This record gives sequence, structure tokens and C-alpha cells, in this order.
Amino acid sequence: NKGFITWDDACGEHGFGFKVKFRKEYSLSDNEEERHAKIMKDFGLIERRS
Amino acid sequence: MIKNEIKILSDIEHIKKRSGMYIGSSANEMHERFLFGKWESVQYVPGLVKLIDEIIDNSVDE
Amino acid sequence: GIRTKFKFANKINVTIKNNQVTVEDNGRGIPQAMVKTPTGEEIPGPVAAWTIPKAGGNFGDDKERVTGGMNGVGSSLTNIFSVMFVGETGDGQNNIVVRCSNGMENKSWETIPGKWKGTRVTFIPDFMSFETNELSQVYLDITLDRLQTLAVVYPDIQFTFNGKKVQGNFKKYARQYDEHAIVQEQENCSIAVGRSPDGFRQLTYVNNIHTKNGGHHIDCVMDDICEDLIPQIKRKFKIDVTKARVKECLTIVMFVRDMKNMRFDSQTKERLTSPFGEIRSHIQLDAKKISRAILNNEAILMPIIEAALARKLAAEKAAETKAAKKASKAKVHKHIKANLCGKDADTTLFLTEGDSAIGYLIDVRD
Amino acid sequence: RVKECLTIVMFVRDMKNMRFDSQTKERLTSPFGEIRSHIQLDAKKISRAILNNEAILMPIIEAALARKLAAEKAAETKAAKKASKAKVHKHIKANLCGKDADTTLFLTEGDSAIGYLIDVRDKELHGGYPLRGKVLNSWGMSYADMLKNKELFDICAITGLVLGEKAENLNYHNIAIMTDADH
DNA sequence: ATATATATATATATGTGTATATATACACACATACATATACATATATATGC
DNA sequence: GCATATATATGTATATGTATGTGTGTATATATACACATATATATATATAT
Ligand SMILES: Nc1ncnc2c1ncn2[C@@H]1O[C@H](COP(=O)(O)OP(=O)(O)NP(=O)(O)O)[C@@H](O)[C@H]1O
Repeated sequence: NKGFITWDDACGEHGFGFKVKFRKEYSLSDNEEERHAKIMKDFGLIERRS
Repeated sequence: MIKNEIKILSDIEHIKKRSGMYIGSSANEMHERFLFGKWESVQYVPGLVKLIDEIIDNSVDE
Repeated sequence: GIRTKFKFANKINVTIKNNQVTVEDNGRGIPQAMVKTPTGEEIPGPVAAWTIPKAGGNFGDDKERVTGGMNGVGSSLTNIFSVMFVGETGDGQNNIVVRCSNGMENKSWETIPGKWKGTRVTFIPDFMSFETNELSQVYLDITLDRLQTLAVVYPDIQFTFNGKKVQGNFKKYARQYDEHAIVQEQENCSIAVGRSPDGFRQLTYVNNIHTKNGGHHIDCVMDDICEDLIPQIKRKFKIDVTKARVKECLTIVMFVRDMKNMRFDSQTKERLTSPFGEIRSHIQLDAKKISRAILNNEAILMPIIEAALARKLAAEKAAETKAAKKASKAKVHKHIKANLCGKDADTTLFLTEGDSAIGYLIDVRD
Repeated sequence: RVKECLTIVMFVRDMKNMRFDSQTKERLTSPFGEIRSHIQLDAKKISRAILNNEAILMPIIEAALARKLAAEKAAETKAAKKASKAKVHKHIKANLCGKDADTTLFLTEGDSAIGYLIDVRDKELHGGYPLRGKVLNSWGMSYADMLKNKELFDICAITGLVLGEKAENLNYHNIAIMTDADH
């Protein structure tokens, strides 16, 4: 509900399979390391634990 | 063309020609006034009330 | 501008910078002809207009006078409260310079052969009597908003502030107050109706005068508007909402042009105290069209309707009565009560956490 | 809003340098330092006296609460109320739900059955929602009284079925109903 | 021309079942973020300076 | 006619200080809404009748 992603399910024998169509008003970085840093910042796939 | 001639007046003629700044409202109008403690809609001329109140306030000042 | 029927004084430069006001217009000129004092001193035209008060060209007939000036003391009052005041006047054949200083205690008039046609008043205000020392930005903002409102009232006169042009249109000015304001323009009147959520708001102009404290005109216009709207809202939503309750939610920006025999209760001219027959005959505003246009709108009248039914529902929800020997004031479903509780006694309240641990209590207790 | 419900009677005596804007003297434009020095009115005890008074304060409270109802009633944006919540929290929304496919809804019983439903369903075609407990007497009932329960309404909400007309706009094409295998 | 005799479907309610949910304290020692503001660099521009 | 200079305004980027966690279960209690039927009860709606 911000006009950036539209998510759907693609699970199977493994769970957590989400197929996400990004929207045209969301910026895709051609800098792939900036893409990786921003997808880590927003989607939060890195969980840090002490 | 509007006639614009600079005329200079005395005290009495300038008061009688421009009475609005000197006795306030000189037209019959409707306001809401506390009379006898009641907020009632009255309609009157404030110039005559002010005309009495000048003498009244002069006597209270005395 | 009005006395030449907007051919002359059609550009007005009001430049306010460094505590100095320069107002320049291209009017026909303050006359060089001989005017006479009652004292017997023979004083020329612009210097008698700009030094001594009670002098001017608005002491003629009042029923045809459509100008905002009556008293003949105004520019002399500007000269009095200024430490420096120069008035340069050209009628097309001569330039009369009236220079005054030290709070008009020094005054001198002089004539140069020249070819200008207009008036330039350049004055620096005195700050000894006023409770200020400098002209701050709020004064320039008030003056610029006044020139904007005058350009809305008079689009033919090109007002400029500090060398910057001012465009005046009633539509953009009316949407500056509220973007859903209903407008209605006439040959002499121009009214916009909007919303007032935090009190009552108004702005009105008689000819070129900002009468911020009101007059008979806004009272007559709101009376004629409410005389059509109140039976209309009575047939529409069956609610008894008064004239003042409708009026206080409205912001009214009405403009009156070409008034005749305007009378004001003060020198500052903040309340138009002309007779109601004069204003009712002069103003040809169609109140029923404004009434149906704010009836058909859902963004002004319908908020008054929903706010009024909110007040009435809040009044209806507050219903209370008495009870016969109330138990422990606000009692609880699971709260068993001592019968001498609340009066002068040593009654004890019990606090447990189990409903099983009170079903034995009502027999074994006092 | 507080001070508009009061009639205030002021009597000021022996005032010094009473400056006025007009000849009528209707507005005292004397500076506030001189008047604040001259007026020795203790407004704190008047505030305490109207604090202790009740039939002035209760119109203030009622008009204030109605004012807050009018204040936070008319607010907010994105007023597009057709689905406040997309399906149900418990509902498994299919990826091809709402469009023309063989999109099948699962009406299981009990939320504790929600385990493994998502895992080996069809993600595009199969979808699910667990029901709760037992079902009302829906036979020959008025529409307004069956609409007031949430658990039967959401079925007619997650899918565009309306009680008064036929079914044309099915978000789920097939309806697979599975019940508990016992009695 | 409405007072009253009377009749009949509303409201628990019993127990059995079958299923939900919810407010809180606990505490690190970070995790993610929520803005957020804020100070400072530099650009342009325009109006002064010449 | 052209150098120029510095001023402030807005990007901007980081570094502050907070703010909200919920974590992840243990622990404490409580609430919820339905289907299964007769038995009263009650309360008020209509007839009539002078
Ligand atoms: N800047 C000006 N432009 C045009 N006319 C001017 C100007 N300054 C003075 N006058 C005229 O000089 C005369 C002096 O009158 P003045 O003292 O300005 O009073 P007024 O215009 O009647 N204002 P007021 O006294 O408040 O009602 C009048 O005829 C004015 O119209």
C-alpha cells in the first residue's frame, strides 16, 4: 500500500516463495551493489543476532 | 471630469460637513445591546445617544 | 484614479524600502491654481493640500462623490507624522515641490518649469510617537496584500510594489481563501463564500477602503442571503439552524465599487455607516443565486448540517436520572457489598483474584 | 471556544492615560503594560470559582465533546472504502483470484488446520479460508439479519456474491468445501 | 371509542458440544527505523562594483 | 560593458536521540459466538359494546 510492490505466492516443497512484481514508479537500480544494499535495507533479508 | 477644488474650512463647517468622525454613527442601525441586563436586538441612531452621553460624561467628570 | 475615470493615475508605484515610502502615480496633477485660506494668507495648491489640514477637493457634493476621501485631513496627517516629506507635482506645465521636515515644522514650496504630469509622494515616517522604530516585513506584506486586493477590485489600475507588478483577479484571490469558494461578480459587487472552521472570518472593500470592522453592507447582504437560505435549509434538511450559526461558518469576501455618499464613523474608515436604504439601493447583489449555489454545493452547507446534528446527538446522548440507594456509587457485577459501606464505619474492602474464592464468602462474612 | 460561552461584565475605575482610537471612545487602545499595572484583578481565583461552579462548565464540556466529534469526524484521505481489509487475515488469497481461471477456494473448519494449507496448495489456483465452529440457521431467514454476523458476511465479501442477485463476479471460480470427517 | 379479557410468540435456560480469542511483565542490548534536523558547502546570480 | 564576490538557500548526508519494539515464550487468568426444544411468560394488539 505504497504503490511500489505487488506480491504473490510461489511456494512449494519449500515455503517463503514470494513472487513480487515491482511497479513502474519504483526505481530499479542499474548499480547492482546499490540494488543489493537497498534490497537489504528495505526487504530486510539480513537478520543480525548477538 | 470630477471637480477638485481645494477648499479650506473652519472648525464648525468641517464638523458639519464631516459629522461621521465626530459623532460616530449617524444612521439608524440595528445592534445587540445589553439593556437592563438583557442582550436584546435594538435599532436606533448612536449619534443622539452619544450626544446625550457627552453631557453625561462631562457631568460625571465634574 | 477614479476622478479621471481611470485614464490617469492608472499606474501606482508604492515602493517601501529602508523606512521610506514612495508613491508615484501619473494623474493629472494637484492644481497650481490659487486657493485661499480663511486667515487671509495666499497659499498655493499642493502646499495647502500637504501642509495645513481640512483642505482638499472632496468638500463638494456628496451624492455624486464616488471617491474614498471625505475629510480633507489625510495627506496633511501623513505630513505631520513624517520627519521628511516631499511632494513633487506636475500638471504638465510646472513642477511644484513641497518639502517639509522636522515633523512639518519646516515647510517650503517651490516651482520649477517642467513637463511632468503626475504626483510623487516620498516620505520617511516619524518613529518618536509611534510604538515602533522600523518598518518590518509585516507592514510591507499588509501593503502588498492591499495592492493585490485593490488590483482585484480595480484591474485597470496597475499597482506595483517595489518595482514588481501585481496581477489582480477575483478568481485566484477567492481560491486563496478557500479553494471551494462560490463566487458571484456584478457591475459593482463581487462576493466569495467559503468556510470558517475556527471562528468567523470576513473581508470587505467599499470602493478602495479596507473597512475591516464592517458596516451596514455586510449586514444587509447576509440578511438578504439568509432570508433565502433559511427557508431553503428548512425545506431541505428540516433543521432549525439560526442565521448566526450559518453565518459564522462562512468566510465572506465581498467587494463594493462606485459607492455614493459613503459615511464612516472614524477617520480610519473601518465601518460604513451609510443609511441602509442607500446601500440597499446601490448594491444590486443577487442573494438567491448565492443561496442556491451554496445549497447545491456539498462542501459548505452539508458540513454545517453534519456539525449541527453532531451537536444535537451529543445533546441527546447526555441523559441521566437518579437511583434508589445506589450501591458503592459505580458498582461492579462481581462486587458484593457491605451494607454499612460508605457511611461512618470501619468497613473493609476485599481484593482477591478468584471467583471461586468468593462463593464461600457471603455466608462467612459480616 | 471556551470563552465564547461567557457574558463578562467589567467595571474599571480610576484608570490612567485612557487612550482611544475614536471620538466615541469605544476601544481602549492604551498599552497593555499600563493597564496590566492598573488592573489588579486576580483572575486565578475567578478561574477557581468557575472551576468549582458546575452549570457553566457542563455546557463547555458538552460543546467541547461535540466539537471534537466534528473535528475528528471530518478528516483523513483515501476514502475508497470497498475493502478495508483485503480478504480476511485468516484467508489464503490465490494469485489468480479475481480473474478467469479455475481458482478454487477452500472452506476448512478451524484455524488450527491452517498448518500445511499454504505449503502444498496451488499458489495460483487454490485458495483457502478456515471457518469457525458451527453454522447458524440460515434457512428462510431475512437478509438483514443474516448480514449482521461477520463469519457468513465475509464469505459474501471475499467473493462478489450478494444475497439479492445471482453470481457473476466470482473472485474464486470453484468453491471446494471440506468439512471435518467425524460426525 | 377506548378499557380490558385474553392469546400467543417473543426471552432465558438448562447441558452438551465446538471452536475462537485476549491484556499484561518479564529484558536485553540490539534491530530496524523514524524522522529529522541541521549545519555547512557551493552556486549563481544579480546586483553591486567599476 | 563587463569582473566579481559573497551570501544565503537548499541539497545532503550523516549522526542523534529516540521510539517501538517484539523478540520468544512463559506465566497469569478471563472473554467470545453458534446448533440441538419444550416450558413458561408477557405484554401488548384487537374486538366490542354501551
Ligand atoms: N498622492 C496624492 N494623489 C492624489 N491626490 C492627492 C495626493 N495627496 C494629496 N492629494 C489631494 O490633496 C488634497 C488633500 O486632501 P487630504 O489631506 O489628502 O485628504 P483626503 O484625500 O480627503 N483624505 P481623508 O482626510 O482621510 O478623508 C485632496 O484633494 C487629495 O485628493
